[PDB]
Amino acid sequence: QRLVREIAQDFKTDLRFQSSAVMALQEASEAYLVGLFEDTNLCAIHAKRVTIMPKDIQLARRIRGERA
Amino acid sequence: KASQSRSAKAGLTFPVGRVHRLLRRGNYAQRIGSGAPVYLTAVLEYLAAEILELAGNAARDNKKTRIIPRHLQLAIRNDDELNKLLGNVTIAQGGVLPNIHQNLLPKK
Amino acid sequence: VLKPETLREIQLSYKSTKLPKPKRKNTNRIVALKKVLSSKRNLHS
Amino acid sequence: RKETYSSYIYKVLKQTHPDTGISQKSMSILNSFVNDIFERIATEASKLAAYNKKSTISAREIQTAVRLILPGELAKHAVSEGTRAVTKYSS
Amino acid sequence: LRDNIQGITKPAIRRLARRGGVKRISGLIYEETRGVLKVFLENVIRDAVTYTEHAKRKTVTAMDVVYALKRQGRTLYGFGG
DNA sequence: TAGCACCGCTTAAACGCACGTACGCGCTGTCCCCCGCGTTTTAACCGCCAAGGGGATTACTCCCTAGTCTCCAGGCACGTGTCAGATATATACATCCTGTGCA
DNA sequence: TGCACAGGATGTATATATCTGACACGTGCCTGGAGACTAGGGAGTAATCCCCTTGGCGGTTAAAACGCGGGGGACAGCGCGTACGTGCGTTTAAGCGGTGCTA
Repeated sequence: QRLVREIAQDFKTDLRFQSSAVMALQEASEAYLVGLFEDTNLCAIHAKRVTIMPKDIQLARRIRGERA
Repeated sequence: KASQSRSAKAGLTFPVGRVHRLLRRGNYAQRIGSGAPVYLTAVLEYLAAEILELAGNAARDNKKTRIIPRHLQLAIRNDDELNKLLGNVTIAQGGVLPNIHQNLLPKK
Repeated sequence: VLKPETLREIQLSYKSTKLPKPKRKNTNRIVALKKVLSSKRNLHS
Repeated sequence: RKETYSSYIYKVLKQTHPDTGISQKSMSILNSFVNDIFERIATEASKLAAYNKKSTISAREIQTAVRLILPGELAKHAVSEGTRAVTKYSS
Repeated sequence: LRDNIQGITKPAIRRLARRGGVKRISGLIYEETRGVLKVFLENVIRDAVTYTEHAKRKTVTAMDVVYALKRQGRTLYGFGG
């Protein structure tokens, strides 16, 4: 809630939130992050390493196309 | 005096009249064929029944009488055609199907 | 599996038997005699 | 007043499994899913008609749309159920 | 409000990755994860806030969040849709 | 009336730090397969020989269809009552204390 | 002298009951179906004109295929060094419910 409050306050003055909105934002964040993490896991596996590394996430993003 | 709903005439539980009104209000076309709302009601009822059956099977196998989002996620992710249908959809508090890559396990 | 209610049922079961007569003595041997006849412990014990 | 499919979902569920209960969260999930898939089919129908330049959305258009959206086996079952509904309506 | 990018902590990233089944992790992962989360949140929040401001509004409702996510193609069920 | 703010106990999730160990990287030799290249084989078009078939576009002509206003009377939604469950606390002894009469 | 038990003390798993959630049954309003009017978009009808294969055929060509050398790319081993895993003691502020305002 602190992070979302800060980001919204940076984006727009004097905003308010619904509690349900903040909860939905948390749920969506967790879903996206778990998807990203599993993609990173598959990437690291392909590298033949168990230690996931930032490049694995970057690759996941590129193949997904969030930064291509 | 007495009358019977168009849903009963079609033999559908979903409110075909409400579907017809929602279609009309959605302004999707200037003219709406009377067969469109019934057809929509039928397909929607079939999909609802299928998903509900899957959820109920999940509930029974979990041995819990009340469907919670976990059960819905299990059902949706299991049925591969629905899984591919809804791949961009996330279910609140649904969680994920357990999955471990073989090479991560020490053995067996 | 055994309780004082089992003792009460035995007291009710006492009505069938009629012959035996009591006596008195005290020693630690008699204390152990009471102890075996008051085990109330199962084969698991 | 506000109206939702929740009651109809509850009805169909009870038809499927009498002894089974359902949470409000799952009820809302199902209501949102049916609303979404209705919207999807309606948009597909609209787009098709627009290309065909047909002013009337008939059951036939919705049928083809349903084949488009749904996987082949699910599409076949959907079309079969819709046609059965049409036949019962014809009575 | 300050430094809240740190507020996510390492252990939260740990638990989330644990859900992802990762057996082995690297220290650098946390910063990258935070950056990714930051840009994701920024985009979702901007979309939601513009959805709100349309309606001559001041409170971001769950409808604004869910429809903003729908516009990003991420579809979310169970919050009154 | 749902969000905001301050109170103020209660943990427990974060954190610093300690030890190690198994994992990632650097470098090894191996060997097999896939590039650079040359020779043979196949697919494709030109011109032969000029079309008929049938398909998509276009228009006219009803007529049927559900867009429209309207009444009838309802069945569906909003709410309260009832029934159940999870929580709460007496009890019938349970697990024992302890003066003192007995061996 | 030390033991046996007569007389008495905290407790508690067992048992009886009180403190919270969810579903079904009652009201009652924005309705959904129905009756009749309506017309112009859909559908049935009829060209009509244009684009699609005929069909295999030889004489060619450009691309495909096949063969070969080899050399360097992939990759299985592994020495080793460390930076994440597991396990403490310790702190914070995340969670809980509560009181007062309001936008």
